[PDB]
Amino acid sequence: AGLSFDNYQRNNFLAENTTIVGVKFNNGVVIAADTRSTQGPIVADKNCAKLHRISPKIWCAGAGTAADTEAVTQLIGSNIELHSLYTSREPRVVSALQMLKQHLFKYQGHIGAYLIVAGVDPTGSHLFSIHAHGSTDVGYYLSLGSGSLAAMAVLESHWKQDLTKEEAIKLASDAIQAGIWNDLGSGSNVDVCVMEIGKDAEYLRNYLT
Amino acid sequence: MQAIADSFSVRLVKELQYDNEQNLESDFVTGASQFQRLAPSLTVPPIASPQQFLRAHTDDNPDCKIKIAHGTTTLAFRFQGGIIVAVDSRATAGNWVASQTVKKVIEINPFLLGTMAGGAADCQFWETWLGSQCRLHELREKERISVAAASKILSNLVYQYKGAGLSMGTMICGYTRKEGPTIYYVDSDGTRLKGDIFCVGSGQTFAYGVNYKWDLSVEDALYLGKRSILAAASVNLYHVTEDGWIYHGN
Amino acid sequence: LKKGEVSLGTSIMAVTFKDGVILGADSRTTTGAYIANRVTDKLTRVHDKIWCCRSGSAADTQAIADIVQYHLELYTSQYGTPSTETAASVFKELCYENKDNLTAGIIVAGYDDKNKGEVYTIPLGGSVHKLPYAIAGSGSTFIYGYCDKNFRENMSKEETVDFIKHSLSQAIKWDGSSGGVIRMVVLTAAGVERLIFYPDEYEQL
Amino acid sequence: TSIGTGYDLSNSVFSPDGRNFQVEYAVKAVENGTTSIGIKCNDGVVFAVEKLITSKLLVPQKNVKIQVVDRHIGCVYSGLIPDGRHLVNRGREEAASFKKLYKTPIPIPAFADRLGQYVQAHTLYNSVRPFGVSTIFGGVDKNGAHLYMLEPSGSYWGYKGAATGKGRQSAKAELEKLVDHHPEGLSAREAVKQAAKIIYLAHEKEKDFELEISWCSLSETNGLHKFVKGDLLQEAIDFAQK
Amino acid sequence: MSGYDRALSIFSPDGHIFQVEYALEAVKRGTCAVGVKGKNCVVLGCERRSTLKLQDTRITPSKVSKIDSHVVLSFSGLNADSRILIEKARVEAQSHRLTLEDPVTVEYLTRYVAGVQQRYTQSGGVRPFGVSTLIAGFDPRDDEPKLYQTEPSGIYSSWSAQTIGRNSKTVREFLEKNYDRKEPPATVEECVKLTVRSLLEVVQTGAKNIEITVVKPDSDIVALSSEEINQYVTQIEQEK
Amino acid sequence: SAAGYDRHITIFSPEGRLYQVEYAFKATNQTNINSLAVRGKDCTVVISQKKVPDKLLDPTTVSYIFCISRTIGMVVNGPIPDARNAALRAKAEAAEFRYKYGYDMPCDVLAKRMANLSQIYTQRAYMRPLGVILTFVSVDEELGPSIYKTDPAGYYVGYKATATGPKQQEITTNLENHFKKSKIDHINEESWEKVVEFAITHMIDALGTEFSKNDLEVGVATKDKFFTLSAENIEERLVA
Amino acid sequence: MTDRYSFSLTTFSPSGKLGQIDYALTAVKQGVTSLGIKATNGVVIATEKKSSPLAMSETLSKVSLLTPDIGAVYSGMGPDYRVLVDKSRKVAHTSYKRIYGEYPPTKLLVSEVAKIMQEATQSGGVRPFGVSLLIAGHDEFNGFSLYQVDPSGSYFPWKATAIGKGSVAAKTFLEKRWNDELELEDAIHIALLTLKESVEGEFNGDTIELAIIGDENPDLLGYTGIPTDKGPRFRKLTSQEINDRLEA
Amino acid sequence: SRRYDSRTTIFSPEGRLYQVEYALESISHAGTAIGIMASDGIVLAAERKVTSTLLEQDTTEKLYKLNDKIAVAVAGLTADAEILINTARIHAQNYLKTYNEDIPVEILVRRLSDIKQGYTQHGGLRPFGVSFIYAGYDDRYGYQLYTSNPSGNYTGWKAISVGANTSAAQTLLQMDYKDDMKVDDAIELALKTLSKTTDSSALTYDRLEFATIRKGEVYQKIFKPQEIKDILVKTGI
Amino acid sequence: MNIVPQDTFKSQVSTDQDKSVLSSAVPSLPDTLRQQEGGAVPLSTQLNDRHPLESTLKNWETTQRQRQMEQYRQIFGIAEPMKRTMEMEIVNRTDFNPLSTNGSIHRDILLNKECSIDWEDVYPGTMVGDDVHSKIEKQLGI
Repeated sequence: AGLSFDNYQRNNFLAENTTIVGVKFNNGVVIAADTRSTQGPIVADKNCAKLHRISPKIWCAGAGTAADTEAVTQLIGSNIELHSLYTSREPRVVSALQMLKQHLFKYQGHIGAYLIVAGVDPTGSHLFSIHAHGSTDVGYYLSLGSGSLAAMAVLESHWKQDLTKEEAIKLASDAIQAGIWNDLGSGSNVDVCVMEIGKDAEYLRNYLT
Repeated sequence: MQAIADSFSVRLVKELQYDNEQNLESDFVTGASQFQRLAPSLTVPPIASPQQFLRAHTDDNPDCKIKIAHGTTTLAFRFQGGIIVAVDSRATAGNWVASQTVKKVIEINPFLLGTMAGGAADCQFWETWLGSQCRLHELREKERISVAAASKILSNLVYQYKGAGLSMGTMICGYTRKEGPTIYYVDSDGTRLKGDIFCVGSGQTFAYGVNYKWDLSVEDALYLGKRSILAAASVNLYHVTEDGWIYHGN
Repeated sequence: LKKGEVSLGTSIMAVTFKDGVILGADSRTTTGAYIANRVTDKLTRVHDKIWCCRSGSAADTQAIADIVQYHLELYTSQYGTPSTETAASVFKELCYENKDNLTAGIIVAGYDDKNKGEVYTIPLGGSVHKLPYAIAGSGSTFIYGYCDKNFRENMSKEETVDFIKHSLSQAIKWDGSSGGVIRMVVLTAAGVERLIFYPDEYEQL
Repeated sequence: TSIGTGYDLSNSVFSPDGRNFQVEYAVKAVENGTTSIGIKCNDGVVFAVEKLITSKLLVPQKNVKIQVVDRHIGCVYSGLIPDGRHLVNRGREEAASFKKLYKTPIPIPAFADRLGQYVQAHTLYNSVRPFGVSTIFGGVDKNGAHLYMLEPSGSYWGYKGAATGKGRQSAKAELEKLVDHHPEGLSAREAVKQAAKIIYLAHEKEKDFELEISWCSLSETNGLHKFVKGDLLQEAIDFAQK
Repeated sequence: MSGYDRALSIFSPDGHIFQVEYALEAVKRGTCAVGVKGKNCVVLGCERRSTLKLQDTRITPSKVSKIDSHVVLSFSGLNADSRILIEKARVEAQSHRLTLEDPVTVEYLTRYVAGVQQRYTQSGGVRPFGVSTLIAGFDPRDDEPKLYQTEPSGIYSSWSAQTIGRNSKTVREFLEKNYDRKEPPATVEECVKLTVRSLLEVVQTGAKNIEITVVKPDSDIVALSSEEINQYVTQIEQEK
Repeated sequence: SAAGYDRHITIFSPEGRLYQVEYAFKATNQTNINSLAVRGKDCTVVISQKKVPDKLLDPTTVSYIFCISRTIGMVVNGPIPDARNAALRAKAEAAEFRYKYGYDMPCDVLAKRMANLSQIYTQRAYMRPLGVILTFVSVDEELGPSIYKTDPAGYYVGYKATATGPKQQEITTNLENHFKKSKIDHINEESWEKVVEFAITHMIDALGTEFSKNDLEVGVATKDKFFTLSAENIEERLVA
Repeated sequence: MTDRYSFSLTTFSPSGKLGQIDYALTAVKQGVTSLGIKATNGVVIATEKKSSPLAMSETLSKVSLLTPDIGAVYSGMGPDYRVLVDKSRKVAHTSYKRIYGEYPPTKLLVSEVAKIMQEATQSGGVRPFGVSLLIAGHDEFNGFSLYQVDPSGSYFPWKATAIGKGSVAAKTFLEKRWNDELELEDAIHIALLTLKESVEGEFNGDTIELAIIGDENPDLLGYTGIPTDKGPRFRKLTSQEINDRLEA
Repeated sequence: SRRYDSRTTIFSPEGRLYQVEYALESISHAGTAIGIMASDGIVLAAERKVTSTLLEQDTTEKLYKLNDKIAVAVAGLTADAEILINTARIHAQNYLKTYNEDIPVEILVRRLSDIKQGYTQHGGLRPFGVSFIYAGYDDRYGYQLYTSNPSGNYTGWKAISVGANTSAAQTLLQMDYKDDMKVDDAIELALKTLSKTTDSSALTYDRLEFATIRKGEVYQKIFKPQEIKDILVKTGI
Repeated sequence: MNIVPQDTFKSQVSTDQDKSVLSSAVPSLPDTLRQQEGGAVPLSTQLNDRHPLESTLKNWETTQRQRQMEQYRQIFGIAEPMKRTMEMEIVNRTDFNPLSTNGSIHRDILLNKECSIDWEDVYPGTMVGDDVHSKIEKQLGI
């Protein structure tokens, strides 16, 4: 049961012979990403959706092993949906964080998924970073990927406590744009998702083209 | 239910590792069941690479090295009168004095003989175990076991441990009514080869000059085996017939 | 210890004083030379007046702290408020029994009506030591002398605050893995008090 | 009805009235045991046991009918001897585990709850039977003196004075009288004298009987469980006789 | 009975296990099977219930099953349990051939089947096989016929001629009157004729309800067709 | 009478009933004790009758009200051993929920969890149901004041107010009359002391008897903590 | 070693009937009535929320969403239904959602629930479940569907059906009131009429539970931005809507 | 008999197994199913136990496809039959995966019969209360018709019936069946046998399930209600 | 109080360690035909070249459960782990479905996994000896 270890020895014998940002604003959170998907130096896809939905108001974006990121996100989404049905309550970002942290710690870093998770729940707005080995951290603004340094520079340039929705969207878009221009891993478009307290989540595909 | 309570009722025994039945048996705490196993229990280091551990710690000052069997020439062949087994009986010398003659041929039972090569301890231990298995089989079936069955038992046994570190090469020789005379060669790699003439050890090419015919008399066969061993080079001779093995000495 | 794992290059202090205990730390988390988070909160609460700081692997220490908090909730459901010694014992058992697979070090600061403020240190390996004050982290090595020259028993709250502020300011000054703001928790019979000091304040000491 | 026909041949079965008859039969077994009493004084506990006179072949110092669970906990039981020994062993194990874990002697209520949970767990499945013993235990902790009585059903309570065995009714009447006549409280030595008197009254008997008295008092034994020595035991016996 | 017959692990006051007897009673309701060994062959005969008008006969399983190229097996009792026993016997034969390079002997296979049947009587949560078996053949590199009988309790025996199943007492009496151990049938034809005549004592319709199988040394197993059995029946009737 | 194997285990009777469950329900009234639970604007109050006729008992050790977590309190109707068993199970469940999901367990979720365990007991042959009725109260951070009840049948449901015991019908009728008069589902008070006094008065009116400070136990749940009042607090509340 | 097994709790009678299944059916027949009606553009599922007057009706719901397009109701023993609903919700994800990326069609989830219920009759440790389920759903390639599942694990599709205490009269009414051209609103009205004859006490929106499988509901999705993301088709009518339909 | 019929693993003093006999008796309460094998195909027919017009007749209670070559008719408990049908489908796919060939009919029948026999030898298990009529084609024997019952025994047939009216249906089939029959004649014979043996006044289309295994390769055809109506009109029923 | 599983390596080996597949001809040797592993798999090869995470994953849930039981023993007493283990044993013992591999609902309720999914749930998964009777023999120990 579970993930299989068959053909491990056989594979050994045969061998022997992206910019993601999250920004908090006064009434919610925003997550943004680029749309370039590459297989080595070759651009495989110029319009790839990297923003994934754990739950209707909890979204995430990942880096590392793409299959691991997708699989872990989907498994946690299924667990979150079942838990919400069981408790008859809106899912909380803290619960998804706990599930992700314990699942990643169980595999001792062998599941290569690094995540930014943003969400809104009845307790408020939340933004978290999740490492492959199981460590998690909280922050007001986060960056991830090969273009994370340029995006973080932009975020450190123009971030403040009193940010409106429009200012937060513009700041996230500018950070993704900087990662697009200055990093070979990014470059095509900007996808945004805005989660505001008391309202539905707004998914803007190709906000900047 | 009270057994569960005892399992959850309390440290010292856990540190002694005596909460496990195998540890108690190995140290003869609860009795002598350790000396009552038809299949012996072999200890391995509880690590990820037991094989590398053993190979590193065996290939390195005092007399505590694993004894290696003689690489002396051994010959076995079959004829109408049975089987002739000849072993060059030159004895190596060390810091010891032998009480009597050292036998390089294991007498599995009054009807089966084996030849030592590689690890002396492996050959002796596993051929004694094979003799026990053959005795149990003959008691159960009320008939003498065929040579093929015993050789296959030994081959399966050594194959189950293939790659662990065992080193042995043996010739099982026997004369039964159904099969006639029969010789098999079994080594630690799992190979099991039926044959007519076997020459093993240094000088096997010279001893492979066996003048061989299926009409040789007993005396002619003994002389031929002695001469082959001398050409390879005293000689120890065994003549295996349907009634058992007979030791001549020469 | 694990390849490509987040480490804790912090500066941790815990000082016992006349009215209780104070736990202080910096707020810097780094990946090699890059600062991954400059406003991280390192003061972990495992019970209402039992707090800790962590060193070593971040994931291992977080898992251990979560298990300890769960254990203390179970204990509280039975016998009420646990003592600092009990929490330190649980931390020590978790660290020692898993020392071959997890890299973890914990400084525990607690207050209770019986013992009136205690500090325990569990370095790598899993041994436990009770001390009037404790320092830990990569930046602690630079303040071993200063603390030894400036600690007194039964100091007042303000004197303890000043001592911790000065020591952590020096640790931040000399250690590249330490920086940001200084965060402190004061545990006494009156309650729990949180304090923060900014670089423009402690850099002029 | 005291006999529930059709609902008393297996443990963990409810009768139409909601009763568990195997536990009640274990209570009946308890009620035929030797009389044992416990009295809670101002700052301690006193246990008293009536015992039958046995053969001279028994070693006098190796036959004690009052068990010590921990240095601060005393215990007596009425019913099946092996069940009492098993329960006392479990209590000693629980006390040792608690003291090892939390560096303090276990409080009496926590010990009582652990014993009660263990006893109650034996009324849940048909593969076991309820304990045939009622246990009177007690001691001194940081909160003061505590005396508890535990029944085969797993139910336990704290008591000012407790009694069990064949002569439970007379002993309970004497304990109620003692409580009524001492609203202020009672001291350890007065408790010893009254326990001797109550045991003598309850026994009043085939040929002869002996009396065992133990006590734990903060002022007398520094919060430790100790047997009553020769002088005090003789004084209590003389007071009970006259 | 008397309350002593509700479990396999209960001894009767006179020292009986009644459930074994009841399994034998179940065996007694099956069709008759006969085994007779001659000087150089073994013949197994079986009674077959009359086939229905609309019943397909091409793929209907035979009463005599080949465990191995040298060992055959017939049964009496519950038909469904016999399939499990036969499958286990075939697996064991192949396993022994793999482990020791040598095919099983008849006695070894009989002992294995008896061991399986004995094992299925050692638990209160399992039901014994209501089957009695006849195992026939020749040992490898040998020419001595072997015939064995196995019972639900796990007991096996060696017989020169034996019958099991419904009305087996009459066939056993006929065999006892018409069989001599010191002078067995010296030919296959004589053994087959004796087996057919024994089966005709309880078979109503006749030739179409008789199955005959012949085993010789060197792995020679033949299932006689309906024409040969009919010829034997006609010859027996003419000589009668 | 169950009249069959249902005298011991939980299987269907010919009428389609589970007699062991009904007998556990009957066992829930052994202690002959009544309990009441009401909701305020921002508090929940539970009051349990205490009967200590024996003079040798220590009253301070007699209680059927338990603290499950920081915010959840529980009242049990039935024998005290099963009550303590259920209390320990509920404490473990609440702590495990907090460890697994990162936030405090709500009262209704805990009630559902205990009800699922009771369903296990009703369906398994070798497990008996506990003969107790559980009432969990809290001030949930999403739902405000909350009362939920679970029974041996595995049924659980929430209440505006509740009463349990031999005299529960009269208390329930009085509560229904008061709620019909007020036309609200909760008590319109701002302090939990006033709610406690109202619940005491309601219990006194329903039972038709006067209560002293030692005859009752009171537990109060606020948004911060659940706590049990002592004798002095109840005596102060009585004077009004 | 007599504890390694437990004899079957469900056995055949000499007449050839499994007694425990029949008794579970009897327990189902003693439960509150629940009905289902299948229309051309939706399915209606209705039940009576029989209860104490001090119990909050909204806390306990006898209609449960299994998937965004599949809902269910029951007649019989509530706790068994709750356990089965939790299991069905989990199975919809374990067997289908994590494999094909889609929610299962109605018939396959019904089959999974039926298998779970059947396994309770081949057991020496548990007795069979005492509930009967009505499962309504919609799927792309089969349209709208309504199924009934019995305690034995047998299930059958229905145009309209009812279970519980008043099943026979409700079935007669549905037989006399069903046509192949019925609309969803007409089905809701017929369901209300059928439930009117069964409820003995107060018949309002606080004693009736109604759910529908109809068109997609974008307002219940919780997010916007993906045109191809269909909203849920399961919808539980509120008490106010039931009152409005009853008044009209 | 009451002292020897409470458990499946106990023999009676006469050597009988009462639980197995009761499981066999339970089959008589099921709807009738008939299988007829002609020279060029196999016909399976069955009668539903429908009592109301609210049942979805168009959308599968008696006829199932084990695979493209093998189908079954069911008489008995539906849920046990579904368990066994899923098991048989998995076994057939396993054989195809292992040998890269379609599984022979007899092997699948024997596997299912062994499972049902094993369910009569463990005290914690009750027998499956189902009977199967297997209709299949393989390259070894051609067209094949089998039956299996709760006891685990299976039999081969040319024409066979299971269910409520087995005796009368078998009598009619014996009086009417011929070896050289064709598929259409087999269809007519099955329909007439069902009509004669029915306890209802008329044999309408909504109370029937029909299936045919034939050749153009080998094709399985599960008849729709309209085709059932057309064949009923053609026959004259 | 373990977190990562420990003591996972085998300390002793023998040719008869797997009691369920022992050869009838030579009871000291395993039956390779009924093993159905391909026929060329000596036991020694299973002692080397294993993925280091396999043992951690295979024993993770048992380790967490044992830690929970130890915590209950420390805080509540012996009775609580005794009762949990008794309930789990009773549930697991009376479940015998030879045609299914899915766990029971009651087991998931006891394990607090009513609304939890892991990869073991998503991915739950011959010529000789894969029938009902082998499972009967293994269950009954005959």
